[PDB]
Formats: sequence, C-alpha cells, structure tokens
Amino acid sequence: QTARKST
Amino acid sequence: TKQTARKST
Amino acid sequence: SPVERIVSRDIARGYERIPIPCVNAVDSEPCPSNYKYVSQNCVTSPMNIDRNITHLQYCVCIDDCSSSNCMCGQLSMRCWYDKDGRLLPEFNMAEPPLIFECNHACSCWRNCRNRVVQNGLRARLQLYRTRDMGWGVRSLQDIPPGTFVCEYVGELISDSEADVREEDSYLFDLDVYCIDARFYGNVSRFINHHCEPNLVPVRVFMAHQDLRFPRIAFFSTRLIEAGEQLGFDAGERFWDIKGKLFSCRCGSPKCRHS
Amino acid sequence: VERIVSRDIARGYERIPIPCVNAVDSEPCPSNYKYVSQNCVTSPMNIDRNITHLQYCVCIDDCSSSNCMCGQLSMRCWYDKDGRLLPEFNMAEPPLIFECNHACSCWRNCRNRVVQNGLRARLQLYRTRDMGWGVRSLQDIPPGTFVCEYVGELISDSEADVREEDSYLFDLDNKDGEVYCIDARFYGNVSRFINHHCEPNLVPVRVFMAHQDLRFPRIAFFSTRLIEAGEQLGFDAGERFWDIKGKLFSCRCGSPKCRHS
Ligand SMILES: Nc1ncnc2c1ncn2[C@@H]1O[C@H](CSCC[C@H](N)C(=O)O)[C@@H](O)[C@H]1O
Ligand SMILES: Nc1ncnc2c1ncn2[C@@H]1O[C@H](CSCC[C@H](N)C(=O)O)[C@@H](O)[C@H]1O
Ligand SMILES: [Zn+2]
Ligand SMILES: [Zn+2]
Ligand SMILES: [Zn+2]
Ligand SMILES: [Zn+2]
Ligand SMILES: [Zn+2]
Ligand SMILES: [Zn+2]
Ligand SMILES: [Zn+2]
Ligand SMILES: [Zn+2]
Repeated sequence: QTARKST
Repeated sequence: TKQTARKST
Repeated sequence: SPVERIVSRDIARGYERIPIPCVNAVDSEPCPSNYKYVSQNCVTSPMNIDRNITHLQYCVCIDDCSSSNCMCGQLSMRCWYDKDGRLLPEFNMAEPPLIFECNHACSCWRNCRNRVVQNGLRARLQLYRTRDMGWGVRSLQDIPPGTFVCEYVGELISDSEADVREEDSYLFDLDVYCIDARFYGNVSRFINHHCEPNLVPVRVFMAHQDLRFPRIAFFSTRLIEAGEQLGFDAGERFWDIKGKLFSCRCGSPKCRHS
Repeated sequence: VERIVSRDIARGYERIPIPCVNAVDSEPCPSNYKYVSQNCVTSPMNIDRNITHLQYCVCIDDCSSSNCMCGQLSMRCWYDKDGRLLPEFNMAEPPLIFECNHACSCWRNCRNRVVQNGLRARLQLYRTRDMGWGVRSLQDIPPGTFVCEYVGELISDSEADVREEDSYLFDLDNKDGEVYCIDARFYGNVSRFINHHCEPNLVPVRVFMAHQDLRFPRIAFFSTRLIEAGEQLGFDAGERFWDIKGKLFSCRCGSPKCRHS
C-alpha cells in the first residue's frame, strides 16, 4: 500500500 | 598459546 | 524569472568524481537537505547480503574481456558494453537482461571491457528547480545513447519495512527487497518520472552476486542533449498509488498518467 | 641481473602499479594467492554496518579543529595537512584512529581522511636473497606516512587456529573471547609479502573508516622514520608470531639488535 518504482 | 602463528599489533 | 542562483556547488560534498551543483532559476527554495547524500547503498537493519568471495562466479580471461569466452559476459547473456562503455544498439531496452560485471575474483584487469557501472557516475549532472515539478536533474553535456548515467542509491530495506514507511516517494523495488532513497540517497532520488523516458533502469551485479539485491543502474535510451531533464518511467506499482493524489505532469503527448 | 616479472601484481586495482622484480633466481611472479585490494570474507562475519550506528562529526570546517567528534574518538586528529602522523603520535602504543565517514557533515577532502584514500606510495615486490619475496619502497617515504593496509580474508580466531599455513595470519585483537583475524594466505594485497624486521620501519595502527565495529579494526602501516628509496619494508610481527615460528627457523632480518635469531 506504498508506492514503489519498478524496473 | 594459540595453535597457529599470529602477527599482533 | 530570477537570474539562475547557484545554491550548492556540489550536493555530494566531493563524494562523486565530479561535483553535482544545485541551481534555482525559478524560486527561493534552498538546496534540498531533507536527507543525507550517500554515493553508495547503505543499510540500517542488517540485510545479510551474501559476500562470501568463494560464491562469486568469475572469469579467467587473459584479454580485455571482449571475447565470448568471458564467463561474466556469458552470465549477462553477452557483454553489452562497447569500447566506450556504452550499451550495444542490440541491447533490449524494453526488457533488459541482468548485467554481471567483472569483479575482484576475475583474473582480468580492473580496466577490462566489462566494468562500467562499478566505475561510478561520470556525466556532469545538475540538480535544478523545475517550473512545475519541484526539483529535477539535468545533464550539462550531451550524453550519447547507451551511456551509464547514474545508479539509484539509497537504504536497502525489506518489503515489509517499505510497507510501513510513511514516505513512499523514494521507494524502488528490486525483484522482495527495496531501495528507499528518502533518508539516504544520491542524485537519482531527484529524477522525475517521464512517460517517454530518456533513462532505463537495468539490474546489475558487481562486487556480490546475491540475486536478491541487484543494483539499479540508469542508462540513456537515446541521445540526451546538454540541458535536457533526466527522466525514467516510475512504473505502475508507483502510479497506482500516487495517481489517486496527483496526475503526471511530464507534458509528453504520449503521457499515460494524467 | 634484475627481471621485471610483472608490471603490476594488483592488475590495476591500486592507484599506482606494484611491479614485481626478481634479481635472484628464476621464480616468476607469485600466483598461488588472489590479489585483493580490500578485505573480503568467506564465512559471514556480520560486521555491523548499520549507518545509524556510526558516530560522526558535524564540522563546518575541514575537521582541523579540536571540536571534531571523529578527532575526539581518536583522542585527537593525528594527521597534519599532508596526511602524515604528528610527531607527538605514540608509535610505541598507538591509539585507535577514527577517520571521518559518509555520515559526517564534512566534505570528502577533510583533514581526517588518509587510510580511506588507499595506497599511494610507489612500492615494489622483489625477490630477497633468503626470505622469499619482500616489499621495498621505490621512493623516499617521510616519517608518519601511510604506506599500506594489511588486507585479506577476515576470519574468526577459531578458524585461524586450524589454518595449516599460518605465515599470513594477523590478529585484530590480543584479548580472549570473540576475536577475529585477517588471513592473507588465499586473498591478500601487497602487505602479505612484507617481512618481519626487529627494528621495523613500519608500525601497524588500528583504524575505523566506513564502519565502527570494534571487532573489526583495519590494520594500517605507517612509516616510523624516513624510509629511503630502495629500502625493504618491515614490521615487528610480534611474540604471538615468533613463539610459533621461532621453533622452526630463526629471524634473518639482519639487524644488529635482532631479537629472534
Ligand atoms: N512526471 C511527474 N509528474 C508530476 N509529479 C512528479 C513527476 N515526477 C516526479 N514528481 C514529483 O516528485 C516526486 C518523486 S521524487 C522526484 C524529485 C521531486 N520532484 C522533488 O522535488 O524532490 C513525486 O512523488 C511527485 O511529487
Ligand atoms: N625476519 C624474517 N626471517 C626469516 N623469515 C622471514 C622473516 N620475515 C618473513 N619471513 C618469511 O616470510 C613469511 C611471512 S609472509 C612474508 C612474505 C614471504 N617472504 C613470502 O615469500 O611469501 C615467514 O613465515 C617466513 O617464512
Ligand atoms: Zn572476462
Ligand atoms: Zn569477469
Ligand atoms: Zn573482466
Ligand atoms: Zn506522463
Ligand atoms: Zn570533523
Ligand atoms: Zn567526521
Ligand atoms: Zn571530516
Ligand atoms: Zn630479527
């Protein structure tokens, strides 16, 4: 439920 | 002692 | 607007091989200092990365590691770096491979072909104040396609810990573990999202080969002209959360999150 | 006649090359170990690298004032403006040195950063007449200069006690209990080749840089006097070495004041 950047 | 030689500071 | 003000000569305090100045030609916002600049990843609670030197795969090359017999090139599918340390044109920027650079167990020299990300940031970058996006990062020079630009550096944390961090703006999933650049970060924490990005993140292994902990290296996807803002695609895992708060302002005519 | 048998034993990992020469016999450059420029582990050592565990300074200058926390931990900052130990430094009984680190507020070029900048001196691996390989300096080294670090595989006291080859073991602490050792037998840098001398021109100093886990000091050799171009490097390996080795061979350092021959 947090924003994570993705590779 | 210890079994092996050690350098020490 | 104001004459451009130099607000720091080097946000890295001399930790990179060139300075990264911060300028503001927009408002009176000071050099951002809500974090500690670190040039390489750190931990708080232990991650237990496997650093057993005997666990490294390595090469026995007697040349500069440009031949197809290089084990480390084989682990990477092939060595993707040209003579200038740029990714070959055939590198798949849509679905990048894992890159395994040479390491201290290899027989080859420290200057072999398969060593680019481990040499650190080289390009002249600048933190600057954007009009409508807070802080951003620009290149001061032309950067040719396929060039290593910078690594996403920060605090390595577990998935669970990332889920309880109050601030999620600086989280990057590894692929699980994360890098949080909120408290500890380098220049990359300031790079904004762009829907047509000039940077692609690639997973890279260097001093260790613990596959839980790839390092995140940004390469240029095209010629980036001097002055241009750096941008990468932050991804769905980001925009699914942040979209409910604000919309993408990258201004691309092919934008996907406004 | 002298042959250069390697232009650089470090394969480019140091700031300058460390050539190997042989003016004695037909041995090639030694190759039965892996050169590494910084410490490694096999079995995990679990060095505490929690960044919030570091003690650090808040200096607004170049860390040359007596307010610098890192100097305070060191008792005082011992480095002059050229990075050499002050004449007041106790070479008979060195204090622990805490250099500045990535948590400090200071810049990367502050006064209190020397060993972390790595090997600078022009050194040479060479074949001695009767002690195997040795290390010499190719240039004058003023007193109090950082020469090189004793680098190798970090292992427990327990594991060290069963290593059959004990010519390259260096104890990090002289106490009982939980203690660790550097073994430079299988992985090491140029320091592994330094011979014992009874009147040494190097002294080992315990140093902390990126972490301050007191179980794992790093071992930095400083010059105890001017070392002239051409002189062999030597340090006192100590009683815990010669108590074992002296039953096997005597010291050949050649000092008129030799204590182990
Ligand atoms: N394409 C985009 N559109 C709108 N806001 C963006 C954006 N890319 C980044 N941001 C803003 O910047 C945050 C990511 S951190 C990037 C640095 C930030 N601009 C700063 O001033 O520190 C996002 O949560 C959002 O607030
Ligand atoms: N003062 C001394 N007298 C005799 N032998 C010594 C010595 N100092 C070092 N050595 C030799 O070197 C070993 C330490 S390792 C130092 C490098 C070694 N000469 C080499 O050729 O690899 C010792 O155990 C001993 O074998
Ligand atoms: Zn190779
Ligand atoms: Zn390799
Ligand atoms: Zn290589
Ligand atoms: Zn967009
Ligand atoms: Zn200080
Ligand atoms: Zn400090
Ligand atoms: Zn300092
Ligand atoms: Zn002697």
